[PDB]
Amino acid sequence: QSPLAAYEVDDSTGYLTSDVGGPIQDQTSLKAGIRGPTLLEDFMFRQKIQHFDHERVPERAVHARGAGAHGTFTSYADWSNITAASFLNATGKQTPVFVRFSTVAGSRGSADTARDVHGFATRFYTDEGNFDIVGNNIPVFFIQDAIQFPDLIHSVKPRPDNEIPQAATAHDSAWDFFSQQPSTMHTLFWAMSGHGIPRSYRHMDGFGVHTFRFVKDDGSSKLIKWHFKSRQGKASLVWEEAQVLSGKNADFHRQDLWDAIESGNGPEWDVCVQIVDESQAQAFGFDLLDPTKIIPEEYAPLTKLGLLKLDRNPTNYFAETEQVMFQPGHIVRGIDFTEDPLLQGRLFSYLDTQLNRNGGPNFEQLPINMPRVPIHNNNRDGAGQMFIHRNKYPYTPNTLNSGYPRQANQNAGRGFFTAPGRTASGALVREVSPTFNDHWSQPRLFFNSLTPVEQQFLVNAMRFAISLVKSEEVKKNVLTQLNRVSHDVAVRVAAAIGLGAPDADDTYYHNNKTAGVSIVGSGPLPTIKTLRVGILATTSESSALDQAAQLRTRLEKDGLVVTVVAETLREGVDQTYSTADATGFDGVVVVDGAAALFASTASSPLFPTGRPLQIFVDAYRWGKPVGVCGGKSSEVLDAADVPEDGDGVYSEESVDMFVEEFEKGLATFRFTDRFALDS
Amino acid sequence: SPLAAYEVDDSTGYLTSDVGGPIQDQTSLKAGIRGPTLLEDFMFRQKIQHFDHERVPERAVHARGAGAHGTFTSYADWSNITAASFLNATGKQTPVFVRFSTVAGSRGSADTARDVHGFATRFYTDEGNFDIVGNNIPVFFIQDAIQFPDLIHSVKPRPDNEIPQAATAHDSAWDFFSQQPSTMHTLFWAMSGHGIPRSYRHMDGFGVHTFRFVKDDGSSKLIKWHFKSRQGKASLVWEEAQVLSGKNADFHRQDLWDAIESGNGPEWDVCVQIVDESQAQAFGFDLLDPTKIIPEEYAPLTKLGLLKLDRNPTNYFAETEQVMFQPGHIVRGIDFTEDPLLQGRLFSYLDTQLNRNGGPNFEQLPINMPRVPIHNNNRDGAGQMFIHRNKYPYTPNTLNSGYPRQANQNAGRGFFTAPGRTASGALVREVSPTFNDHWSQPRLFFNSLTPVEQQFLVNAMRFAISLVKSEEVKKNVLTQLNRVSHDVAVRVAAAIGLGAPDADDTYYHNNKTAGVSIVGSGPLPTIKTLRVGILATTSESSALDQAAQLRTRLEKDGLVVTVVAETLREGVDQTYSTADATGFDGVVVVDGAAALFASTASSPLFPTGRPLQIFVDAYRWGKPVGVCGGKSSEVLDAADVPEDGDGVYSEESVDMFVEEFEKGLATFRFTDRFALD
Amino acid sequence: ETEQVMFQPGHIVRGIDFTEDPLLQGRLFSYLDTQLNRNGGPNFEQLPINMPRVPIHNNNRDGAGQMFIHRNKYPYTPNTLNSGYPRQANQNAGRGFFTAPGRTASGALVREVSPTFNDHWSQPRLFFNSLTPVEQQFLVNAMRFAISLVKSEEVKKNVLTQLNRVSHDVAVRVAAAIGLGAPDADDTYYHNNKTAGVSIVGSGPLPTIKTLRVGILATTSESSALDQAAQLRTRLEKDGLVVTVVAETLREGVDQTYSTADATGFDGVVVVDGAAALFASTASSPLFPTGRPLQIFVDAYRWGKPVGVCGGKSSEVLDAADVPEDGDGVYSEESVDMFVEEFEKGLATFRFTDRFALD
Ligand code: HEM
Ligand code: HEM
Ligand SMILES: [Ca+2]
Ligand SMILES: [Ca+2]
Ligand SMILES: [Ca+2]
Ligand SMILES: [Ca+2]
Ligand SMILES: [Ca+2]
Ligand SMILES: [Ca+2]
Repeated sequence: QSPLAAYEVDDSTGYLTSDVGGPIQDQTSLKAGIRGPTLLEDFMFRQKIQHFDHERVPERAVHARGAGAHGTFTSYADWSNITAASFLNATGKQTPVFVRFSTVAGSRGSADTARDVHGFATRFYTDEGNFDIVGNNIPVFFIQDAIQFPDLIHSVKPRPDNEIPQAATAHDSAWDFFSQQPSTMHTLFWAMSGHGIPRSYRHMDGFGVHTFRFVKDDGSSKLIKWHFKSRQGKASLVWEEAQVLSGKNADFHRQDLWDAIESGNGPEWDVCVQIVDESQAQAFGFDLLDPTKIIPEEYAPLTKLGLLKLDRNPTNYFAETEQVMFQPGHIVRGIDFTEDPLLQGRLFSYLDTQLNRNGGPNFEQLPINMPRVPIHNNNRDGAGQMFIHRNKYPYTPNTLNSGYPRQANQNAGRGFFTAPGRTASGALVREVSPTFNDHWSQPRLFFNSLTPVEQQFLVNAMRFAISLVKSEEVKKNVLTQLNRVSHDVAVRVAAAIGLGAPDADDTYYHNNKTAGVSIVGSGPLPTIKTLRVGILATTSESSALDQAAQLRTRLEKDGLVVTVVAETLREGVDQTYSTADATGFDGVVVVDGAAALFASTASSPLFPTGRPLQIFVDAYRWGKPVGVCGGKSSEVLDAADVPEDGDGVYSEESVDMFVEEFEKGLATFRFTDRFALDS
Repeated sequence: SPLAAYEVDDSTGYLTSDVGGPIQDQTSLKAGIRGPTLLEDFMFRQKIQHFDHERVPERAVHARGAGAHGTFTSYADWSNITAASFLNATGKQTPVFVRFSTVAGSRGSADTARDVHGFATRFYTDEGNFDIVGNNIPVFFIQDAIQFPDLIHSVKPRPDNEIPQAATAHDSAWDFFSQQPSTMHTLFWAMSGHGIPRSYRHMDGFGVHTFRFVKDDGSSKLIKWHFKSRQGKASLVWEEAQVLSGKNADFHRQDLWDAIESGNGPEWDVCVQIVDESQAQAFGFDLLDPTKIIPEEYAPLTKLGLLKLDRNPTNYFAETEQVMFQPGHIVRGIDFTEDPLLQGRLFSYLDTQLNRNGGPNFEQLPINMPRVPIHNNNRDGAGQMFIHRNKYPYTPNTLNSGYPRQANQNAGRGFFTAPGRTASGALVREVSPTFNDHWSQPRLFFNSLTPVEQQFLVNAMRFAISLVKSEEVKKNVLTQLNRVSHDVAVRVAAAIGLGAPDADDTYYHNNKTAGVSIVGSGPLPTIKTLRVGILATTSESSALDQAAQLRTRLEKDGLVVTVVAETLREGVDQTYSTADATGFDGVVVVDGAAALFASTASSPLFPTGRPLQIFVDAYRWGKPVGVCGGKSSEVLDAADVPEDGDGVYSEESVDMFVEEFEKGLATFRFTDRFALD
Repeated sequence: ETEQVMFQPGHIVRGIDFTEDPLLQGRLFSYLDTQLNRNGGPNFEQLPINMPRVPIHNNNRDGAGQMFIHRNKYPYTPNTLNSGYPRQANQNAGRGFFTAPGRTASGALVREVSPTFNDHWSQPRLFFNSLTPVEQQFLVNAMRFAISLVKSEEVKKNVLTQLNRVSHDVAVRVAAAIGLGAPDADDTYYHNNKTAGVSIVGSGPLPTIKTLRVGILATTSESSALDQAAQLRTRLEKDGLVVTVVAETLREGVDQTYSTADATGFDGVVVVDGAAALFASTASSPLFPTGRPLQIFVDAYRWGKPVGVCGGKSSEVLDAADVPEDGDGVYSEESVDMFVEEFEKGLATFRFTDRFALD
């Protein structure tokens, strides 16, 4: 009775039919003789190849690369005291959800592990209509006015003469826009942090970005920010790992999410708001209409409203994930917009762009887009009309259908209503509020709030990206804008590109910090379930496979995903060295029984030269917990040049001691002492 | 410049709407300075509507690709074999556009996937557009076009989760291959170096199908198209291709774009095998079967002319994305064959452009327009650009004096079906038994590779099949491989912990054919455009001096030189942080930089061990590597590279270094560095 | 339902097959293709009106507006991973469609017309011979009307050349209206053969008069005219005729005003004699155009319809206001029962063809 159940098609049995139920074959063309030309009258051929010919639809203009899952939202309380929203109106109230995660710049097929902003779009199929929160993993946006979105996106997408390159943040046009449009600095700093390369969709947060309104039935309103706070904790890749992972497994994030749901480890978020009074719009030292600013948690704490859990994978990716069409216009009674000029223009874009993707106006009829309550309106006809409307008088006002459907409003049929306190006053202007003009304080706040090695990673990400800018003018302009946020950042970045930084300009410099934005500083992960352990073994020593089988039992107990790697497959071995890479693991364990594979002179026609040692060395250099289990453990760490007294290096004869130490390393997740800092 | 009439210049002027009204586009119109946005803001809505509607559907296959403009030059008057006007005079020039592609990946997927590749050529001929829509592999997976969706569904990502984008590395692909043995020949090509070509410039193009050449006298001959690279044939190694897919997803489009901008526009000899109609079933297989090659030993290549790509697009979307190729774009002098794969394609490419273009006037797009007049009674349709003067667009008419006139064999240089063509028999959905040998030609191909090449193909199969979860699919795969070669089945089986079935010698043989080996095609005929990375340091003025000296002598011979160091300055192209061995065809270390290669070396400016990793990766992937300056053993010992190794260079003299190294770049890969079973 | 219904000759079932009719052959392509235009996407068979009433089992997927959620994640043949489903249907399994096995093709691949198609004129002449004399006049008259609106003298000459090959008599009679000479007879394709079942005029009386439309022209002037109209309505509605009572103004038992009424609205027209006064020169009123009541009667008579006057007073510059009382399909009775019994025969005759002039 859910529109998805009714539309499920089972092909587990039966004879092949046309789309109109006529049994057919589809394996040989109809020909004038056994070596003859194909006949036009072969309808079986044409219906099949026409469908194939038309399978593709336009990719999303942005966030083209992504993956979705089904789940549930459960309210923690009756939130009537702050909003009329029905999905929040009772303790334990459950609403089905669909979520799609994404990058922003890359086309379909682009790697998940690009450095990019990420999408986090949540549909609540509420009992008063579909409500979408179309958010990002970063709480601030590049630009202050929706009319600028094509300029931003044209600048970060590939240069349009050759469609090169697919590196959003690593070409001239992107840094030209960033340096010419200083609003971009706050999101740029977030994108150059580990938030640009999250470990998974499950290990990042969701943000509505915009200030919205909570509207009560009495018509009063408060200003809110949405925060979806991950229960898996926060985690990043390191860049040099992200680049290899983009080649070895372009599907890493979609596969991570799919596997977590299949294993009963469906990811969870606390859905939260900051709530402040209308009178505080300009009280925090910036404008709450400005989507380049966060409200520091010290000024306004998070309230937990409910639990978001994703626990079911799609049946058909195309029908569900590709076709889901989100809109901030999908709003419900008890929520209202703000005069954020970015949000304001979004409302137009998402209704319009679905005409491009769907090719017709009836996109809300696709099962994934349908609501879970009756539809009563006078919308008619259009390509792909799937309803048969009984009301032959679809106009208001009518007597011939007894005045149905009835208007809904603040006082009728639980209508949506605009927050009745809202006003507008002044000239009809194309002018930016001077309250929006501080582009550099919050980037500085964010930078101050990261740990020293985290600041190094961000500087290194900028050194990497800006070094690939060919224009000396663009590079100069970039250092000018970076210098307004932090002289130190402009100096350290200028060092990698052989330019002089501008002289300190302390206009926007400050020492303030804010909790909750650091990944490095966010402490050990609250759970290690789903984390990936590579056990490097060998088929040559039956001791090595026993060591591996004993580590496997002890690690699988704690919900770790264990891969035993050997030269060849056999029972208890999951993967060959040939297909194995350190990007596939959160921690790597060598069984000392396999010590001979790590020799400088080790060679095999079954995997590339040096593969076993490369996995262990890559894992170590990328900051992961690594260890040798067995007794000649000290022996093998020398081959690797991996110091046995190293933080996050494990060397035990006992399996139980090895795992107990190693599992703490997985929770630590990254050993940041292995990364050099500027002097 | 061939599309110069459609070009729009925005180097000067004030922003306008699409209807030439000067406007702004940086701030929304609002009811007050902190007000909501007005619906009456047409500047906002026209700009965002355009943005909202930028995207068109990607191609159903070959979504990932890149294109360039060029010229075709005929070597001769080919009247004696074909009426084709573009081939009718020595030196006759015809503009071309080519698009290269992979097959399975979506439009943002890495260039260096393991896959079949497309090679589509449009000839804008003086008798209409002629398209050869070819691949870099001369045989196709399937014998009947009706099977194409089965093939493409099986190789594309699993439709519940759209995982994985590794076309040849999931259960569904190997399920199809093992149940549809026609796939074996193309599969063996895709598992060879032909699946990971070094560039578009270093692969051939093939029409795959037998076509006909038809003379003005109506007589016909059967032909195959072969576009033979003048750059020579080259592959990546898999271990390299995987890293390159992450470090530079754009590697093949950038290689082509750079080659054209540097005046190194790639060249192909456009060739044909020509055989008689009487030889359709004479070579031990059916020329209508697209899973079979004519061995060059049976029918030699005739060179018809030169294809040169020498001009990049102005707008990628308008030119490369919007180019709509069709095998139905045929000219007088060419005809089809009863190849059931070709027959169905003729339907598919006319139909699929309705999907991409969203309307029927896709031939009116600048890139799709012909360079000669259009005279027909096609009318109206969404996006009609033409304003037709003829108000009587019907035949037969008197009110337009019977224009346009019907063109045929005898009048108006009409296209005509080869008049010797017949059909005879039952109307059947039956496969010709002449198509039934799926395994001999796969064995021919395998037999025709060098021992190291054979190892690479076994290794590609071991990699891919080891990722198949189904034990029943892996067994069915070994049953099909075993019918091509027991040795291949045993070597693959060893990787996956299964027994190969007993030898089945029905199709086994020791025949070989020339021209299908990459390793066997000898040194490259040119090293121009090949990439030399010079690893230096800013910490030693003399390291930079060595690098500048090496640059001057390498650039003289047309090599693309990248000097790498810790930081950028005059004469340093890239930092260690952005550098990778996938970036170079050879790596040189200047001995002044030897300190960077110590196990102890550490910098906040690049990842731990990056300088030595570039050297070791380059060595391990078979590239020419060396140390210039005389002090070589610190670098070579840190790398575990032997000084006496083939393609390992150590010279004090820059001149002697470069002469040796340039020989290495021609050899291109040192195959003695790969282990054999 | 109606606008979105998407018909195809390629919608065929086991037990039916095509022929090599080159018109049919090309239709098979057109109707699958044209639905992409109308629907804007490839899933037009999923529209309710186009859906079948039996299960769909196939590997068609995706496309704009995809409504199905397919469970089968291995939509290729041949497969083992979905156990080889869906299975191939053919002559010997799963009730597959199959091409008629006796069908063959032989010869050159040709863009040539079969000479067996070349007689374009015998069958036109067969059709023309099979029409009644008045029916032949109607057809001549339709050609005179249409060809008289052609401006090109050359096209008009070419038309008489082709019509002449069917019938010299047709070419002569059409030529007379357009001021041209018919070309000399050409008897290559002339014949006197006839076939049953193609004539309308010759197909005899209608097998039922249910739904046929009777306009009763009355007046609000005379409560007796409204009483006549009411008794006529009761007696006509009993036999399933659709009755419209017409008067100057609406009220109980009046369906339409003279202002909206027209002879095209009726298969038969009855005037109640209580309304005789409206059928005179006098007949001016701000409630309908001058002459409207009589025009409905005169139009109905001129177009061959059964017409009459019920109540017994028929002459009263009523019929005399135009038409003959002895006319076939002209009725005059005082008795409502006798009037209706005569009138219903006239509705079954449907058209009185003796009212049209012949060449
Ligand atoms: C706070 C700023 C923004 C955020 C957080 C944001 C977030 C997103 C997300 C998550 C998606 C992908 C939804 C999915 O998975 O299907 C998306 C798609 C899109 N966004 Fe935004 N966006 C922002 C600003 C804008 C602006 C200013 C515009 C245009 C003026 C815009 C236009 C679009 C369009 C056209 C799409 C494709 C929508 C579709 O095809 O369904 N976005 N955005
Ligand atoms: C010998 C076998 C084949 C070869 C060599 C071949 C080659 C190609 C190439 C090179 C392209 C990309 C053209 C471009 O760059 O725009 C392409 C696209 C395509 N091919 Fe084929 N193909 C083959 C068989 C088939 C078959 C059997 C079908 C269908 C029955 C088919 C349907 C298509 C479609 C629908 C596209 C997208 C075309 C477009 O969007 O313009 N191909 N093919
Ligand atoms: Ca650029
Ligand atoms: Ca980080
Ligand atoms: Ca309102
Ligand atoms: Ca699969
Ligand atoms: Ca090779
Ligand atoms: Ca459309």
